[PDB]
Parts: sequence; structure tokens; C-alpha cells
Amino acid sequence: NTTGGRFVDKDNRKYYVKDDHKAIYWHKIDGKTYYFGDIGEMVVGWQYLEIPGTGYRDNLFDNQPVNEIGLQEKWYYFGQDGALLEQTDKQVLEAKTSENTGKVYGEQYPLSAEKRTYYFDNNYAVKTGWIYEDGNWYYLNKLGNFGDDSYNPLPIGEVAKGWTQDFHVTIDIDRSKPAPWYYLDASGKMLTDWQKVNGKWYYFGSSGSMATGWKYVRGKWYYLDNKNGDMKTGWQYLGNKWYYLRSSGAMVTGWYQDGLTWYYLNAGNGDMKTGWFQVNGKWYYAYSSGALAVNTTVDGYSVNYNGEWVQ
Ligand SMILES: C[N+](C)(C)CCO
Ligand SMILES: C[N+](C)(C)CCO
Ligand SMILES: C[N+](C)(C)CCO
Ligand SMILES: C[N+](C)(C)CCO
Ligand SMILES: C[N+](C)(C)CCO
Ligand SMILES: C[N+](C)(C)CCO
Repeated sequence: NTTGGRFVDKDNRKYYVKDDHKAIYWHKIDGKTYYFGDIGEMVVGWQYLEIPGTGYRDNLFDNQPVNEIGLQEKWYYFGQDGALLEQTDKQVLEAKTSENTGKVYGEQYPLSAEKRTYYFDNNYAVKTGWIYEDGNWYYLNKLGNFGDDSYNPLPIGEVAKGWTQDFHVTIDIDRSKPAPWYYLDASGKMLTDWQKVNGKWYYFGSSGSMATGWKYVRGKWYYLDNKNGDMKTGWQYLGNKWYYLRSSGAMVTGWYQDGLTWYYLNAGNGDMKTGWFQVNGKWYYAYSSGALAVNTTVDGYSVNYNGEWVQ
């Protein structure tokens, strides 16, 4: 807690001077918190700053050495008086834009008439990640917009919409950890179970993560694209074996007739069978294409209209 000082207005800026030295970075002054930057100019409004509390950026004055430290940056909101908004739940505030962030006391900037509901963590920074609100899950952006060299932290903390990947993020993305896919609706609601997006079907389960590969959902087997997740139908060559999935996407087992041709999908895994196989005591022969032989001979041996072997 900083004491023995005084706020001073000068040069269309504001400072906190004690013993004739300017205050810098974070300071607790009389039950309130302020951030005076690198040269002492008090900040107002939306600010993207290193997290306070470590002491490496706290209770410092312009006459002391500033230490090298690797601290994560986060969004904070200060009032027009310079006092930090110590909110830990939610609050409606002016939207974060390209022209109301990083301003100092004295600097006049347009007030965004657009107001948004921002959420805060227990340390007064804008919350990121998942949040539950009225029986639904929303995702607040963990990362800004990336570029070849450009990074815009402005979207951090905003309600995500559409296809969104959830990364493990501290200061940078952790590419060693998984990053599932989610879809937030036109109001940010996380989608669950089966959903049709852009004409194709996707399964999000009960947790919301997009499914990939084979998935057993309510007694049926489905195949979601191994990478893009969209549901497959019809004949599919997966794992060097053949499978037929209905228009509903449900895998087919047993006998199936495509037009006039008969195929047999193995009972267990539904893989198409070839060559000689036996169903309920009787024998059948299926060509390389999986098509069943009917009313013909196979190596001299005869099969009737049902494909059954007739001694
Ligand atoms: C992703 N949710 C927040 C919906 C559940 C935690 O896995
Ligand atoms: C649906 N995904 C976003 C997972 C892939 C399409 O780009
Ligand atoms: C399971 N789906 C919703 C994808 C199809 C139902 O016919
Ligand atoms: C996932 N299936 C069971 C459908 C095939 C693998 O055995
Ligand atoms: C079973 N195949 C997919 C090989 C042919 C039927 O279209
Ligand atoms: C074996 N088939 C399915 C082709 C006919 C049974 O009656």
C-alpha cells in the first residue's frame, strides 16, 4: 500500500508524486488501485497490462530499477478517475474497440455507445475460457487475432460465435495439448448432440466437443470424418475395409441390397465380407466387389437365386 504521496495534475496528464518521484505501474493508494504506466501517466478505461501483485510491477517509483520479468498480460477496466474496477462477476461496460484502449487521463476519446456484458475473474481481469450462464455454456475468447507478425489482443474476453477451437493457453498456445472443436450458436450457446451445420451433420455429445471417427450414439454406429468431423453416408472405405452407412448415417449390419446386388456386412464391426462365408448354416460366395453370387457357378459349384450353395 502506497502512502505519503499526492496526486498531481500537470501537462494534461495526472501523476502520483511522493518524495518528488513519480509512481509507475501498479499502486494501491487509499483502498484503491491505479496503474501509472512506464513514465507515470495515470491510465483510464480499457487497458491491456501485466498481471499485478507479484511486486515486480507493484509499489515502484521512477527512481528505482525495473526488473526483467515474464508476466502474462490481461484486460482490465479503469474508471475515468483512474480507479481499477474491482469486479469479480460481470458488468456491462463500453465495448472494447480500437479507439478506447490504452488511453491516459487527459487524453479524450470517443465513448463507444455499444455496451457489452463482460465477465471478470477473482483477480479483476476479464475472464476467458468457459462460463455457465442460465443453463448454457459460453466461450470467452482466450486468444486474439493472429497474423504473420501481428497479434490483436482486442478479441480476448469476447463471446465467441461459430466454429471455435479450445486451446491450452498461457502466454502462447500449447501445441502439445489437445484442442477440441466447438460450435457456439448465434448467441454464443454451446451446441450439443447432433447438429446440422452448413448442410452436413456433426455430433457434439454432451460435453460439446466435436467427434471424429467412429462413434456409438444411442445403439448405432456412425463415422465422423477423422479431421473435419462431418458425418459420412453410403459406402465408405475405412481401415482397408468396406462399410455401408445409411442416409441417417447409421452403420448397416447383415444383409443389404444395393439395387439388385446383395452384400453382407459382418455382424460385429459391419465390415463387408468377401469370398466364402456362412450365415445361419448356409454358405455363400461374394466376389471381390462384395457382390453376392446368384444363379451361377463358382469354381464349378452352383449357387441358387438366393446365393446359397446347392450341393
Ligand atoms: C466444455 N464444457 C465447459 C462444456 C465442459 C467441461 O469439459
Ligand atoms: C469443422 N471443422 C472446423 C472442424 C473443420 C472445417 O474447417
Ligand atoms: C442421426 N442424424 C440426426 C444424423 C440423422 C437422423 O436421421
Ligand atoms: C467401429 N466399428 C465397430 C464399427 C468397427 C471397428 O471394429
Ligand atoms: C461395395 N463397393 C463399394 C465396393 C461397391 C458398391 O458400390
Ligand atoms: C440371402 N439373401 C438375403 C440374398 C436372401 C435370403 O432369403
